[PDB]
Amino acid sequence: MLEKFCNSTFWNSSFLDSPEADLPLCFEQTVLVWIPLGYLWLLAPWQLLHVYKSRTKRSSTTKLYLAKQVFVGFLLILAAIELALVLTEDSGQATVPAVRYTNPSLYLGTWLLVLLIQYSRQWCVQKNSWFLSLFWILSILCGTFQFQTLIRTLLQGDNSNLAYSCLFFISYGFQILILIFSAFSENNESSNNPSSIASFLSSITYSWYDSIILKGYKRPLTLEDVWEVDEEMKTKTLVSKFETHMKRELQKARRALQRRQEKSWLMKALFKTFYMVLLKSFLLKLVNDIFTFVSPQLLKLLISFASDRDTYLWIGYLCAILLFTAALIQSFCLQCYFQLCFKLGVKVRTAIMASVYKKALTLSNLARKEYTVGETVNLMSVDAQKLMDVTNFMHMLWSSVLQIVLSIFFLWRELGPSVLAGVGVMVLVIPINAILSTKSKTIQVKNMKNKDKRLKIMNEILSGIKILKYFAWEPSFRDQVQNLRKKELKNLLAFSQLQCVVIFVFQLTPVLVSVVTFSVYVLVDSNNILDAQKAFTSITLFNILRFPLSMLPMMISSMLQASVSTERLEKYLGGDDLDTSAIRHDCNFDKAMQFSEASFTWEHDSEATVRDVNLDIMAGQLVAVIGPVGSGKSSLISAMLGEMENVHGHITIKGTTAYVPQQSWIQNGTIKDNILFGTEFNEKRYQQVLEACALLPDLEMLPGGDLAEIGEKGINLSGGQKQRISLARATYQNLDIYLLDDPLSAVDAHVGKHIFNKVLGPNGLLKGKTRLLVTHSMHFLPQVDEIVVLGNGTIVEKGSYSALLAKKGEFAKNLKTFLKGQKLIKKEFIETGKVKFSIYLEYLQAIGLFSIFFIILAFVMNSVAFIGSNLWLSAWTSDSKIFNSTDYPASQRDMRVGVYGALGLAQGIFVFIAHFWSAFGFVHASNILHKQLLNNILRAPMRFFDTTPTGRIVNRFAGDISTVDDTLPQSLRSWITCFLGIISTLVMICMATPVFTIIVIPLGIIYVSVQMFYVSTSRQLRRLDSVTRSPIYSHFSETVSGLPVIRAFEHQQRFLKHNEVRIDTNQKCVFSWITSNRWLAIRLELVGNLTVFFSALMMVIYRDTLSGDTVGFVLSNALNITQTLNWLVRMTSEIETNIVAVERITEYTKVENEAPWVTDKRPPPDWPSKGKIQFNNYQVRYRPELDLVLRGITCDIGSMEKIGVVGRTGAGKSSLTNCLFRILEAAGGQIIIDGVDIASIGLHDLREKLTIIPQDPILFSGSLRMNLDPFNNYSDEEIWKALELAHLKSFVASLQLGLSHEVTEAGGNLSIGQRQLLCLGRALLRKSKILVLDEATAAVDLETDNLIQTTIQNEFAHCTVITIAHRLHTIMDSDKVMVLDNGKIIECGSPEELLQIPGPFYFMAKEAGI
Ligand SMILES: Nc1ncnc2c1ncn2[C@@H]1O[C@H](COP(=O)(O)OP(=O)(O)OP(=O)(O)O)[C@@H](O)[C@H]1O
Ligand SMILES: Nc1ncnc2c1ncn2[C@@H]1O[C@H](COP(=O)(O)OP(=O)(O)O)[C@@H](O)[C@H]1O
Ligand SMILES: [Mg+2]
Repeated sequence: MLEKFCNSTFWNSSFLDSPEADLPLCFEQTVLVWIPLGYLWLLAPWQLLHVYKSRTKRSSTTKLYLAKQVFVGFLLILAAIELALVLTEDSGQATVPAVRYTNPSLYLGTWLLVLLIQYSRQWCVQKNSWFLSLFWILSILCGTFQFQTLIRTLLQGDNSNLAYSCLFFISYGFQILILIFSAFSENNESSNNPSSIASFLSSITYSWYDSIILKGYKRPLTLEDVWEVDEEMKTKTLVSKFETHMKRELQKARRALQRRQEKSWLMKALFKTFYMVLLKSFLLKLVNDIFTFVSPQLLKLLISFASDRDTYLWIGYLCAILLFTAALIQSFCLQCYFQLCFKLGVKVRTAIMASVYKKALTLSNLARKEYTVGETVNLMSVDAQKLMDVTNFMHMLWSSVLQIVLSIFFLWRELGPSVLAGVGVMVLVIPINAILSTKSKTIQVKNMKNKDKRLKIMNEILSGIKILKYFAWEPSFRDQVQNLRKKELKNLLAFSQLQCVVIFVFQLTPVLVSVVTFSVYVLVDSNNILDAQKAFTSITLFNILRFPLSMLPMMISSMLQASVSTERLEKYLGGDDLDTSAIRHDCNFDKAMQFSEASFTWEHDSEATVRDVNLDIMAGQLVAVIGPVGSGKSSLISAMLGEMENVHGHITIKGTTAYVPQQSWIQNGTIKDNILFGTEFNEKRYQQVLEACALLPDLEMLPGGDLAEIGEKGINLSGGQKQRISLARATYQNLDIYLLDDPLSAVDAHVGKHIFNKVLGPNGLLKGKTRLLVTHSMHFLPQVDEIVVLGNGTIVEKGSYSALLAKKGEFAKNLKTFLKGQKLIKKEFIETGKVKFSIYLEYLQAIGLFSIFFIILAFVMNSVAFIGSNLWLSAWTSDSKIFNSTDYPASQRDMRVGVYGALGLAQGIFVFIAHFWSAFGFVHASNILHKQLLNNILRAPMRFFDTTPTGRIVNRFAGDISTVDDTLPQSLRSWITCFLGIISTLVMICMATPVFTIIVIPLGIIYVSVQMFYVSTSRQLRRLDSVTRSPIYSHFSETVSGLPVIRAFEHQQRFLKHNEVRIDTNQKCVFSWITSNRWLAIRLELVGNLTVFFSALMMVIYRDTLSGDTVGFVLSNALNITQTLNWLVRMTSEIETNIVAVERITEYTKVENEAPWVTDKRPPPDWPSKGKIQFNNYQVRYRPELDLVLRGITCDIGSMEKIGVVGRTGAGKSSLTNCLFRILEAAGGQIIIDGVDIASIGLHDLREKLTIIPQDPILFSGSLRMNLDPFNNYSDEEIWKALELAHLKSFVASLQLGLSHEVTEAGGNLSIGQRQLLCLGRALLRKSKILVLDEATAAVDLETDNLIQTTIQNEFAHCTVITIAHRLHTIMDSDKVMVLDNGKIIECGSPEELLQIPGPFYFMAKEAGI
């Protein structure tokens, strides 16, 4: 076409048929100089404009940058002179073909652009992008063909082409130099991470990750030695991006449901929000797949060259290079694809793991009755994680099937219509695989549903634990948690067995089709025999389809888990949120709040707890609502906050709100943080609140004073202390409306007077702010501006103090009845060196040592079958040479195929059995870990719980113990299979050759060397993964713990930031993991392809003698052992990582323990008979690193002596009771009860004969029956008697589903008043001779307090009672009274005597008001 262009031809095929074959010279300067050149022009404007569109800040002129420009500049002048040389020496009479014109001119106009693109590239963040960098490689490789041909003409004989030839070398020569300066070097001061700053050629070999790995080897990594993830995927960006799509999809589904009602969206949302990252991988999968069939063909071209002799070295060496470059690009394309999916995996496990938290804030109370802090954790940890694993294998759906057909395509060359039956079995898998899937999903959904029921009934155990220690309920809860565990393993095992059948069928399809296809070929059309060449020629790679079908069986397994996990996220994120419509949050209102005939019900179909409410409060007032227990006080406050759901009414409020919940909620951290609540610190106001609210005395004894770390849910403080913090927090915030729901019940009388006048009084801090109040004590009624007596959700009366008492009624009689050591939580201790081998042995011991032997036996006894199969082919391929077409019989040689078929099945069964003992072996093993950890974490001393947040423990039961169930058991199977793959392959070679197997020796070291170099960097990026995951659950529980407080101050936006930051601290340590895994594949596969290429060259250089099948035997095996070793160094680093999970689970199995529950010494059956209690200078210390909280207490209590104790807040009143139950060890002294030592006997020989009513009411989810008797050892008839005494029958009777009611977490259903009475109900059942009362009247009215008091002094006449109290009203009745301060008992005697003598009790008496 262009022969005239150069006075030559395109390509004379005669040239390429010679041994010393050369590409045509004109050909090169026509297309080989166009292909790279068309690259720039055809694409440069896009890149050139692309960067300028996103113009960034100016660029610092780097030292290296000029080197790039000047060298390219040389290419401009270099190409320039030759153009002049064309016209300077060949312009007159010299025939000048167009090539002499275009060759420099096009380059001259091209290199000029290179300057600009290389210049404009400065302003971009990435200094050496893919575009320019690929040009050099695409040019140098293409330009290489020119280099060689110039040598040939030049070397064989000098010519006149030095004018252009010599110059060309320099032009090409710099290109090599430019690449090194350009494609590799990277440097800049920005972004605090190489991830975004690395030359393209160095960003596909992950050379920029060398820094982390080298750090790991020299020392253990740390949370500060990993770079924060790039802004492309930062939780803030993801949530904002994902949400806008989720909202639209949710609406469409929401409007969709309207159609069905009057008579399935999540997976859509995720796809619609990740267009590119899915599409980009897809187009990057086909390229990988294409190169999957380039390599095998190249091997065939090599064998043909090897077997043949007349072939030229030209086709020989050239094939070897392509065997390297073709595979080399495959590694870059593949790994560049995996790291493009896992990113999508860790990028969808943050949208879900963040959206789940967000929805937790806005879920209506109705929905939260279903989910819990426990269930949502499972949704956050396991379900989200299972939704990240699918992305790894998400693309096998169509990639595999495409490979199958393409593999079939090659095989249909040999076979015609016979293969129709062959595909018949391959399609007979589809319905078999379908039925199992259906029977596999229904068994999966049961597992998750039963996994939640475990955490829910166990998260509550951790939250309320002191109860479990007080009453010996560990056996009961220890006996029903496993009962839920068994209900799961019975299901996980079944789901594991089904994974054996699916695995079995796929490992049997390839061999089954082989047998059937041959039979049909003989059945119908036997006119041709194929000369037995079907043995290996048609089956040389017929089994290549195994790898496709070897990754699938576990792939489908993952998709069922994802298909089920994503079904729950839908149910969660779809939960209806609370409605603020009924609460008209106006801004300009004459009054403060308007109740316009409102009526609110807790749940949809129920009687409203607020009925016909109609009330108005002026812009400044002090309203003090009052009434009987369970009358709607707290609900009315919650109604305004929007928690309740309105029916037939509306509410209006002007301004903001402040809330003080009845059940005080305290965050974790310093006191300052709790009071500040995130607002700017102001010293001036801070001192006012601390002084105004009686906190200074409380700050004295706390170790660190102000900065004294407070324990989750306020373990340190107790009652009065907690309430002061809650009250101060609202006062400091300085809002408009204050809603105080019983804020000062816990505190004593003297403090309460101080609190009211200074803080809430008419001249207090809240002088002008409106302030609703809910008081159970009639003390402050005279000072109230208005009162609202409400009973059963109705305003029975409403008037000022004087106005109400004027009318004779309940209120009139209501009054008449009245008249450094500061740090607790410590950082997780992460093992540094390496997983001690004792951990592996422990896990292996859990598995049956009988089973492991058989499991290994089956696999090794499997591989032998695999060895025989291939060995059979070798003994079968030789048949053709000895026999002939006519001499080969059929009746006697059908055994050859028969053996292969039967032998093929033997391998299929043999692996199936191995996978089966695995299920029993592993499931049982996972059972003995949980049964040990749970049986030990229920015996740790209270000390362990106080310091360790609930986040740590709950994590080891969802995040980790799940790994031992799903991931670790699977990996331990792959490793065994790979290892026996190595042994099988080595035996094959060993038989073939005596001592040439020694090739393994160098290769083994090269692989073992790198593996040992990399494990110590992936292991330390897995402990960090599970060590920075604990705070997520810790914080999440803290949020849901007290929700109403947050929504009262509208501080939601700040809380999002925390969880939005904690996740970013956990992504940083998991994204850096997957990259740390890709870096292994590249810098390992490169060693693989290099080994094959080195063998390939070695083969050709000795082609003269070495020849025959040996070339195929060595290349095929050299390309096989290098595969498994690659597939065995990754797996052996996968068990070495995942086994970290077992290390953490084993960590808590070895924590300290309390004294044995039951010891050899058994107290006499009727040990507690009288009630003697003797204290002998007892000393107590909460933690070893603290001073004696109780200092040398000595006292005695007579039999049946009604005894009470009084003292200042935090004077050991509560601690003294915690000593009887041996919750703390005897630091000094001793105690004897009924003449029996307490430290001598076991804990459960004691705590079953003592009763205590903790100040805090803790309840467990489920029916009231369990919360009153979890042992289930008590009849129902006696329960009613027990409840009746506690004056709780009336409320229970009203509940239609009374006895078998349902109780949410921590008794959310029941008011704090009812919880205390119910918690007192437990005490009635035991009827033990000893009964401790701990502020049981804090959350009860006076009349009800008398009623319960009446029983305790009437129906309990044969049991010593130690009543700890703050109010004195219920202490004069006690026979004796004790006064203790600073852990020192002061007074002891009857109330009358202490009053006669002036002293500490006397002033307490006078100040008490009596
Ligand atoms: N979160 C809840 N879910 C369902 N029912 C609830 C809830 N909170 C309270 N109730 C029901 O409302 C009634 C209690 O009313 P409310 O919670 O307003 O009492 P309260 O002011 O806390 O009482 P008290 O003064 O006795 O402490 C009882 O029927 C209780 O079962
Ligand atoms: N979880 C805890 N860990 C360590 N010390 C505690 C804890 N709880 C309370 N204390 C100590 O108890 C003392 C006050 O006694 P306390 O238990 O508050 O009696 P009461 O609760 O009846 O007021 C404080 O000095 C405090 O240091
Ligand atoms: Mg209440």
